[PDB]
Amino acid sequence: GKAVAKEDRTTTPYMTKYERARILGTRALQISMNAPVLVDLEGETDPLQIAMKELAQKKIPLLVRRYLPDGSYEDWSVAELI
Amino acid sequence: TSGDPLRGLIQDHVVMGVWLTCKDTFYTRDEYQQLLFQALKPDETGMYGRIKTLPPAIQRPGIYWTGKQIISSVLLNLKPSDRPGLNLKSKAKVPGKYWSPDSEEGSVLFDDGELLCGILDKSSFGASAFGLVHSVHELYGPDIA
Amino acid sequence: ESVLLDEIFTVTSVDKQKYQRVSRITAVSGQNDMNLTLDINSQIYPLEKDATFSLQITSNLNSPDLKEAADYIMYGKVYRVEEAKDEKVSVYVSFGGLLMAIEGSHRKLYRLSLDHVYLLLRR
Amino acid sequence: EKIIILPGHSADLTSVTFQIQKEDHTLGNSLRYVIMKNPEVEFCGYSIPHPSEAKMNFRIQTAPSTTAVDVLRKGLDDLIDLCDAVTEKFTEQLP
Amino acid sequence: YSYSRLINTNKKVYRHVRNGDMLILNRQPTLHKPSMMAHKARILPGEK
Repeated sequence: GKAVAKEDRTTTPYMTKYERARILGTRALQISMNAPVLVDLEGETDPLQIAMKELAQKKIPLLVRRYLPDGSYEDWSVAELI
Repeated sequence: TSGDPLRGLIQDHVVMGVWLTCKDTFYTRDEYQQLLFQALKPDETGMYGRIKTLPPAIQRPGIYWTGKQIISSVLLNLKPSDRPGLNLKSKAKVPGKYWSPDSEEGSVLFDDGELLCGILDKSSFGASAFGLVHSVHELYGPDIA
Repeated sequence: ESVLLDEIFTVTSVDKQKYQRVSRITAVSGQNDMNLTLDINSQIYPLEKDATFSLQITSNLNSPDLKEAADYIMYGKVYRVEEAKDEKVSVYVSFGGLLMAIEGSHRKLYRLSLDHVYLLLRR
Repeated sequence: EKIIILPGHSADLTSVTFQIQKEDHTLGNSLRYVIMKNPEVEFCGYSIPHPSEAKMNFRIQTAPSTTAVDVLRKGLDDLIDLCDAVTEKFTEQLP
Repeated sequence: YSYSRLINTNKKVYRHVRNGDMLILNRQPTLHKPSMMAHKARILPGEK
């Protein structure tokens, strides 16, 4: 296997309609299990919409691994996606 | 299967659309405000503080808001923070000759988000593309459509 | 002063087609080089054939002219301005549905823009 | 909890939405009618969330001169005066 | 036993649906994908 280097990355810089849903889902689960919230709350209660508030400001961990059909994969920071 | 949209209003709403956007309609202040607030109902949905209106189409000898102004008013209250108004030109379902010989209604034209001429019917909002609601879906994103 | 028209008009035909309320009237006047066809609320401001006008489209309605003159006031955007067939312009003013189309020879119809209007019709 | 102020009220308390409990159009429409008779109001239109429950969303926005709660109070007083005028004329009619 | 994530877990309350929970709707036969959607629930009183 290979971990494609940061200099040359051929995948789409857009946060695909799917990576957004799963990033928000897993961040919501994490925050639901007593994880650190990286952004000031204004009184919102649902352990998910907090993740929406995090993603609106791009203050979220959890880089994603995009698995190309070769078997290789890219490592994209969620700050790095568009 | 095809781009043609599938959601959209049905029988009663669209007949009352032909009857509301028609140009022989007129409202006093009370009916305008009341009908608008029935349409918006912000509190159950949220996100908005105070409802804003238009000036009246006619002002003397009695002040009267017209129907197309109610449609423009709804569009004005649902405009996002900073997106310029909608502007569009598209044929409507009720053919132009039914209203008059060389009638003007025919085809809805509306610039910067105010219904300038034309009436809304099954082609405008409903299971028909390139109308009002589909263009709102294109400009202002789905959750606003 | 922001007045954009002062022309006196005279009506020639009225209809009143499938509408109990507003009726389209055609009111060619001047030296026939001013072709105006608008709609009016024919329930609260009636007009017959050959009734005289005093039509002005202003920009801001702030003057004693509002109170003294302007027996009937509408309001609306002018959405299409064209110059066709000649040095002769045609303006289409919408009033929230009740349309209006005024054809004038690029003078006395110069100051027209694409903004709001405040039409004033006093008999 | 008869009357409460919904979470959409402006800080100046000028654009506020009372929610009258256990009422339907019977009072809503009448009070809206009387409130419109007030010059200093810009907007007044009532609704109903869902006919299953008895709650009436009200809504009153006014010019900065007078807040909205004073408008609602004056309007209710005027509607009471109207009811009293009607009952006086009615009672005086028949012996 | 000596596998210590039992201190990190939270106490899970099973809660009822409420006015924001997203609960799928469907209809058999579900031919094409717009036939199984997910609506927000609003909880009305009274009717069955």
